[PDB]
Amino acid sequence: GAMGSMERASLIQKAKLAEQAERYEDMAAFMKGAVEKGEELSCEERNLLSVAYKNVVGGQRAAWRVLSSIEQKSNEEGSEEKGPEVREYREKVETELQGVCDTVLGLLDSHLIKEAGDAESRVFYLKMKGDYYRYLAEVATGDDKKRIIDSARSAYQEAMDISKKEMPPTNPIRLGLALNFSVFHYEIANSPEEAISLAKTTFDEAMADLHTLSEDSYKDSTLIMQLLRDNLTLWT
Amino acid sequence: GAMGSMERASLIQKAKLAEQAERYEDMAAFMKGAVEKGEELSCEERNLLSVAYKNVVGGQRAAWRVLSSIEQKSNEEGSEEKGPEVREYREKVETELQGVCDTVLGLLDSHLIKEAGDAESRVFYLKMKGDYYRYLAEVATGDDKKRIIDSARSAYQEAMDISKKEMPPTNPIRLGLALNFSVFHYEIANSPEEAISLAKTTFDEAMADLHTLSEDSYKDSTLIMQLLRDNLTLWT
Amino acid sequence: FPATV
Amino acid sequence: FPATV
Ligand SMILES: N=C(N)c1cc(-c2cccc(NC(=O)C3(Oc4ccc(Cl)cc4)CCCCC3)c2)cs1
Ligand SMILES: N=C(N)c1cc(-c2cccc(NC(=O)C3(Oc4ccc(Cl)cc4)CCCCC3)c2)cs1
Repeated sequence: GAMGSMERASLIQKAKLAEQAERYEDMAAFMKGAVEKGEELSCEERNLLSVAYKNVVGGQRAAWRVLSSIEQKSNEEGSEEKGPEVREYREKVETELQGVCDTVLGLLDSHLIKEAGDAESRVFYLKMKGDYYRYLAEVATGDDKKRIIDSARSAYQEAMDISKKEMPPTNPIRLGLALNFSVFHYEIANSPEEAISLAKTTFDEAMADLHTLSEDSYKDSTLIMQLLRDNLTLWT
Repeated sequence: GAMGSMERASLIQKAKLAEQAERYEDMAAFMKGAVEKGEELSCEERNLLSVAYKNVVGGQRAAWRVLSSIEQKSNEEGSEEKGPEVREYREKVETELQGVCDTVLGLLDSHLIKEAGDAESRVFYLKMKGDYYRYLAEVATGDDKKRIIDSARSAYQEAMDISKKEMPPTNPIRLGLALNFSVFHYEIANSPEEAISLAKTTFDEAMADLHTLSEDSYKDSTLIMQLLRDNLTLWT
Repeated sequence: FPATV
Repeated sequence: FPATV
């Protein structure tokens, strides 16, 4: 770890600076260094970690989709052979994406999840584990694709079970987990009905618990509820 | 060079793919590999090179500005000492920026400029040389700052002299060179009057030559003329 | 693409 | 910032 000589607090400070500068690769490297100090992460620190890698892998996914699209067109009936370059470069981006996912999954496995006992940390990390297996699933095509999908499903399911036992239905982590697990069902597991059912049930159970919330908590919960509705509108 | 084993044509193809994927660091690496094949660059290839590094260094400059701003505030009367981290991280981004500039300047010096005999290539490369010394000047503070400024000025001046002898006043390379040299005067050389004079004279000489152009050439020239006017509006 | 957080 | 190309 090239961050091994930097103070934990300095790594966290620099992650926040990197965020302000929209330097998300740096942000992720700083937060990886912080995780590798071995201490548990606070709520703010967990979100710094997730923001950083979400931005990095999000850009990789967008690039992969562009390149995969070009590659599919190059392979349709009527196309002029352009050689191996599109496939090679898509593979290059894909391998870098898989590397980032493996890095995040490695941090969760060593040893963030095993030390996470509170629902807010444990559900957060298991959601991340589902998310990064989901991103691996998006590009998977080999002997391992079903197993990658089942790893995502298993992580999401454990997170779901904890969240339903330990968090209110408006908890934004619970809502965001359900949002993403619903997308997993629709886009990865070829289970659009499960996706729609989960989004709708999550939305309705949250709606009924909004009356308990402060104005600030209401704003946080209704924001994610609107994303659930947005997806439901996309899918029906 | 890690691109030494890839075909020149494959590097150019992958640069275009990287552009479509908004992967500008990759784009720049591919075009550096193409330059290092040793052959002169075509017009399209020169613009691929410039687009790639402009995007990379543009992001670095934006980040540096954010961090420099935070650093200045941390040093005002009344601020709470936050330690060395802001300075350290600004220095990190600055050093990476200087590295990119040095890389581009190195490509121009080995050996793009010396083989560039046509006005369209030679003016293009000397403009780039002025631009990347200008970016070095933006972050310079040491014994070398005046010399960096004079290196930018000298490159721009040689490009200007060639462009006025060899290109029409509407040539978009000539216009873009004048635009950027004008910004050099305003922002680097503390010569706002020279900046304004150059922008105005360039705009007026171009206006008088538009009648010679096709519709497509007209669109290209008037686009850059509008940037000249935009700057003049900012400065007056 | 659908929304995720 | 001013425009450059
Ligand atoms: N960027 C930083 N510097 C910091 C961010 C935080 C922080 C702490 C708690 C919660 C959020 N919320 C979020 O980012 C959003 O909502 C989520 C995120 C993830 C999930 Cl699992 C569920 C909802 C993201 C999506 C839209 C609404 C907001 C951020 C502390 S510091
Ligand atoms: N991105 C690619 N794949 C390719 C780009 C080109 C290409 C070839 C000739 C010219 C331009 N023009 C430009 O990019 C712009 O105008 C310039 C640029 C630089 C200067 Cl010195 C002057 C004007 C940039 C700024 C706004 C108007 C357009 C592009 C071939 S391929």
